[PDB]
Amino acid sequence: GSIKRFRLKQRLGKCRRQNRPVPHWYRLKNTKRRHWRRTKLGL
Amino acid sequence: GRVIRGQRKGRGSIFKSHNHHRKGAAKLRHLDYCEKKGYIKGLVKDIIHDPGRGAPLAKVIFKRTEKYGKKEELIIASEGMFTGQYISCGTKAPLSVGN
Amino acid sequence: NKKNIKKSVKNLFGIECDKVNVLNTLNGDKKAYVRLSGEHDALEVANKIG
Amino acid sequence: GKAGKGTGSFGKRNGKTHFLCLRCGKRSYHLQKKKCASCGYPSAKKRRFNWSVKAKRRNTTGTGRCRYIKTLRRKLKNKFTEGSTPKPK
Amino acid sequence: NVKAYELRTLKKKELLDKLDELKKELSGLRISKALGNSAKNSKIHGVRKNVARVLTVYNQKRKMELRQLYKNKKFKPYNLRKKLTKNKRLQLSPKQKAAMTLRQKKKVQNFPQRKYLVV
RNA sequence: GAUGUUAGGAGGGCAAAUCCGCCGAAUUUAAGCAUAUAAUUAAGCGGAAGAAAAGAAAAUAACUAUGAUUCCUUUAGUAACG
RNA sequence: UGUAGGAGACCGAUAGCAAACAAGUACCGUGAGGGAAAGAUGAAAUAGUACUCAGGAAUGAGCAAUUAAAUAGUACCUGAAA
RNA sequence: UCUUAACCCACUCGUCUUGAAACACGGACCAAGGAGUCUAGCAAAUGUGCAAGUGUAUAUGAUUCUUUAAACAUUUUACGCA
RNA sequence: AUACUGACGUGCAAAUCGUUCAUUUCAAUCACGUUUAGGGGCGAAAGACUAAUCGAAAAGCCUAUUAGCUGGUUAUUUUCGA
RNA sequence: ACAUCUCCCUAGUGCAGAUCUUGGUGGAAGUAGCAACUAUUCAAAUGAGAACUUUGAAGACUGAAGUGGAGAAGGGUUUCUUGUCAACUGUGAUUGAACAAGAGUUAGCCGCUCCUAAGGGAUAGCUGAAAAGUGUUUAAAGGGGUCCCCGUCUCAAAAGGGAAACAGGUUGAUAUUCCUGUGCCAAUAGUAUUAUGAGUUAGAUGGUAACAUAUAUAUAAAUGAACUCCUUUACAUAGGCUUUAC
RNA sequence: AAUUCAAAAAUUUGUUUUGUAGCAAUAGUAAUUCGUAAUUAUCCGAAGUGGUAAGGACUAUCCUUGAAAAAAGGAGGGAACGGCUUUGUGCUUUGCUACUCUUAAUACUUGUAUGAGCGUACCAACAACCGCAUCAGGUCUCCAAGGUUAACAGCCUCUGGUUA
RNA sequence: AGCACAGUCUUAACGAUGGAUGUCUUGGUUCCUACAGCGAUGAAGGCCGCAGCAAAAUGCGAUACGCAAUGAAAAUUGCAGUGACUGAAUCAUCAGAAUGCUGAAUGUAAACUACACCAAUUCCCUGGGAAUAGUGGUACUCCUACAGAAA
Repeated sequence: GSIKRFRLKQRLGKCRRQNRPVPHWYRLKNTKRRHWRRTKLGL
Repeated sequence: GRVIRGQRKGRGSIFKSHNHHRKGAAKLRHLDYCEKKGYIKGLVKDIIHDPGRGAPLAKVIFKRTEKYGKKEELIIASEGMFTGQYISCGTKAPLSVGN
Repeated sequence: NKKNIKKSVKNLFGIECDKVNVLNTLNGDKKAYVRLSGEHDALEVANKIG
Repeated sequence: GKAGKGTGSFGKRNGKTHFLCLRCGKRSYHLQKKKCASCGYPSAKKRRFNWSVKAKRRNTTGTGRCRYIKTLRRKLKNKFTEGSTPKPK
Repeated sequence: NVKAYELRTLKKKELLDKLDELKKELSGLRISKALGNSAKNSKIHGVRKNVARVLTVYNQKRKMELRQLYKNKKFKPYNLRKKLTKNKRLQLSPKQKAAMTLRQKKKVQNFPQRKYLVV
């Protein structure tokens, strides 16, 4: 919707933040990854 | 079997009375000294309809017997009574319609 | 909250604030638009802070 | 007709009947009667049962952070007197 | 970069002033980071750990000062009393637990259990 | 008996393997099933401890008598119930 | 049971704790809940594929090249059958 | 050894079934997994020790204490069965 | 949702498509909020409906329930054999 | 790393089958099939490569009961710019709701926020082993006046009630929200000054009446307690008629 | 309305001139030039149809009569009532006349004396939802152009959208 | 620069496909031994955070992949930085100090960062000077004490 409650909005942001792929320099020293369309957050 | 149709009607779920537009209960002016020892005269200000029953309800005003000013009750209306009629209540009240 | 930002900005920089608008971003950070008063002119003060 | 019990009727789903739940974080706070399926929320008690072994193991002590219990461990073995320090170098 | 023991001697005003100064520096490092600069990005870690050290010294100093004020008195604030277990706190004092009725005391005094040997 | 943001304190919840109170089935067995059986079990609900409960004779014996409680070995698949 | 030790005529990755791996995770369910798969280069990657040639690019080839071994090339042990 | 030939012979296995090559059922293929066990109590058989006895129970005792959570030991009416 | 027993019927869909058709100011339709829960609810009553689940919902446990019945039930040689 | 046949202890010990389990794999097979929704063509650009990327030109369709604007539930960064093509985008694909890198959501006035309704959850009791079931049923219970008077608490509307905002402009992506203009609404403490008008030498006038009257930078100001009595808030359906706006 | 002139009262009626009534043209839009931002010119005289929406006044219908409060307002009532100075115990008697209201501004003290927090992207299905998915399914509300016409039907057209 | 029919079937060698087999094993397992309760002094649990470059897992809590102190003790490194010549870098120990919002959750609430009421509150300086709308308190039941109200 247009509207949200603040906890819900913050959580949606948290999930979005969680998605972000593994940092490229780290690999020089993933398996779990939300994709929006076919894999709903549900919460 | 299962619970029969008659039994279900009682059980306090959906079959509760259709409250919403009812105007409040019809019950006479409660007993006191002023009525018991005499008469009190009141004013019928209005006759109003009721979604539950065929009889109309009668809006009756008294003036309070121990405090200043007017207090309103709801009496059930006798036939042939009218708005602006004086209604009298009590031991000494005269035999006349709607007293 | 807006009041705290306005006080804070005046303490931290030479800025005086005409109106402060705020919003909560998706990322979890607050974004405050602080509209400057004509008491000073933003460009120099901005240049000094960065 | 065209609202039919299978696919037509599945289309008509709108409005979750559970939300987040403060005490569980598991999306099972039933909105209409204000109550959590997975903890009973306004009730004080947790809402365990002995029938669900699986439910107990997926939310028992030691699954979580253990923010005070962890710190207390080792204390028994050391048995230091309270508020004391080791003597300086 | 600075180390705890050098801090511990210092007056409280000076200690607080130093903390405020480090905070301002830390803010400056962040402002640099927010801009396109990369150059001093490593230095912020040092400053922050130093900030933490300064805070630890001041809080500890206050705690000692507060305990020193609330010597004796039988009525410290709850926080400064023992942080032993709830089960321990509820429990009897050993002195109380030990104590015994006078006749029992008389009995123990008269007939103590004793050490003895045999042929 | 009320009343008090009066002064000092306490209880609530989590955790259960062992532990203590309740409350309480049925699948089952009987080649069916109704009493019995499953079982003073499972589920339900309350409460503790490093162990708990029990405990200092309104006991057993019928002997040359024993002698708080618990547990083991046993009596014993017996007396007995059905 | 929780936690810490010690063990074994126990299992050996389709087994054994469901779970040797970022497992009560991913994933599914309105929900109570249900609930996985997936270990192995080499002695050493502080040996992880330089260089040339053909390619738009993937890639390929080499008179070129790490290794004892690359038909060990990151699908990395062995490598059966269909 | 394998390979085709050639003469002669030769029906889908498993399966329940009086009687299956069956117009009975199960089997597309392959790989790995995959089913008469363990305890209790009883019996006979047979082995083994002792023999009107037998078993050393629980337990105690030991310069027994990696193995050993086993072995060893048991002052001239305990109990089982006989 | 009547008829075409039309299209599709390894669908465009675990009930869809075309044409035909019934319904439109009221015993009218919709939204959202709200109420009632499993031998229970609800039913202008079909044993209908209660999230693709209904002559007794869904979930887990008692529970590896139970089955005089079906299927399966794994190397060789040798001897006697219903 | 492996044996043990010298002897012998020990076992989750030997498979073709269980519509077995699990994992893999064929013939069927380059087949069934990729059929709704009127339909596309020419030239140019980009690029390794264009029937389905972009641009122009045609031809067409949707046809204000719209594939147009807005919005609700649900989704949740899907938005935008810049990259860009491992996989996906059931044909192709330089496209893209995919992937990568950054970026974006600004309110006293629009909402929520406040009120109560169908109702919910609690307090007093009382039951009940408890869990719970009930909601004033034996209440010393929450507020208002200044010792008197009212009197369950609390949640329940993003479409009921409801203090106040509009126009133009502006960005890659927001705007009744930013910018410019213009307003409006709500607060606006005590004390002292000032200025604004009233009334007074403790409360104005007019009007026969229905009723009217403060135009001060501002219509500010027209004594009033307890206690009362109203009203607005605030309401169905049908049918026509009429007025204004677009 | 302001203004003008003519006829008035110790401040009116008649006639003229203005202003898109202020907001308002500086803002929009269609044009027109010159730089390569700047100017100029335009922006208004009559009327009909009745498609929408609101209102008004109503009439009829009902064995159906069509929420509540928060909040606000009005009235009845008549409690309370100069200021300053002062003897005596808020009260009493003496002496004096600029006082009581009320907006707005200002200054000073009083915690820092004006506007809290939260929502605001985008889709809303044609690919962003649900239906195991880019699924011919299902999913709430407002806006409603021209011709034909009883017609918000059906046919074709403009705005806008598309040519998948 | 010639020759082979094709298909179908079978055979062998060399391959693909696949992950069985064998070999491992920082895991499981069972038994034995040992201790063994946390909480209004705010737990378990959940959220929300926190890194120079940082997603999860891990760790930790606005001092935030760690602070102090003690014992080891020279490096730590993917880049960047920071370090010795021993309270500096790294571990381990872990008692001091610190421990967001919640959650029994306890001021009223709850799909709310909504709402009360009473204290204004805090720091520095040796009795003063500064800050800040910030910070505390205020559940239900009970017990001992006390209080002023009633018989």
